[PDB]
Amino acid sequence: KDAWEIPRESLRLEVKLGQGCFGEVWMGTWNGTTRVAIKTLKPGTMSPEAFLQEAQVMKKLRHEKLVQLYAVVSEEPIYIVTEYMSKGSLLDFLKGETGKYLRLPQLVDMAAQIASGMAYVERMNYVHRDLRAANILVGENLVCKVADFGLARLIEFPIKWTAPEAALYGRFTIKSDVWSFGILLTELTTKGRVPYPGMVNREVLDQVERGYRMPCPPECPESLHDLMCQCWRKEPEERPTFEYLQAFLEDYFTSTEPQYQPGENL
Ligand SMILES: COc1cc(Nc2c(C#N)cnc3cc(OCCCN4CCN(C)CC4)c(OC)cc23)c(Cl)cc1Cl
Repeated sequence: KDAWEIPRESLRLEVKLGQGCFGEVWMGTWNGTTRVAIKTLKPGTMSPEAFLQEAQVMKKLRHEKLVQLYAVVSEEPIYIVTEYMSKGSLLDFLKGETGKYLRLPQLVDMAAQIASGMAYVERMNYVHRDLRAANILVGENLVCKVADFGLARLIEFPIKWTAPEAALYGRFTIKSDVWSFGILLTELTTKGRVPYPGMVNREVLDQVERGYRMPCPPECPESLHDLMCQCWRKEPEERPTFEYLQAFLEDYFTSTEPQYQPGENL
């Protein structure tokens, strides 16, 4: 065991946030001072080793725009402990009561933050492999953080968010994350709508390999849809870096859309 271990007794669960087929997620407190999120093991439901690989990844990654690992407890019951993101997933946020008030300036900034965290992922030679709005967490002041590193891996599957070469041939790279980032941009510009509306998984894969790409979202400026389409280039190496994405989105309203006016929804 390493320096991430803590004593269970210093963890107290309070408020339930969700369950799955491996355990649960609770709000809670740490050493009676610090608000945390705790992720639990339904003890015999899965191999605790592989249940903690999500923490092994989080130990190595540390960035302001990635959700921070706080501690692990490697003896049953088992926990992972992280900072607490007050507004939950970005997906829920966008669909929620606030989502409708968000306009393009806020959505591009959020996407800029996510790109910033992924740019870090990029230069660390990792791939996330599950980038999408459901796996971005939100705090106050519209802070967005990449989360859920379950499938994340040092570089050595829902087709809607996954690049083709990765879904078909298992070729996951930082460039298939770039693809997913392009899909995530349509989640932001639609306030959370599922991609490829009205298409089932098979139709998505068939159409995407046939060159089909989602059209420009209502009120989304074409320059932002260009960006999406660059993220969705057939050739992975011709997709932009997270470094380009971050800088492009940070400067967006001066360098690309200086004449932007708000409309009905964006
Ligand atoms: C601990 O370990 C892990 C925890 C997580 N997941 C979370 C992390 C992290 N990280 C941080 N913060 C979280 C906050 C949540 O909900 C906040 C309250 C919801 N409300 C919506 C309605 N409004 C009005 C009140 C707020 C939440 O809900 C499910 C999950 C969280 C992941 Cl993904 C992986 C690991 Cl290993």
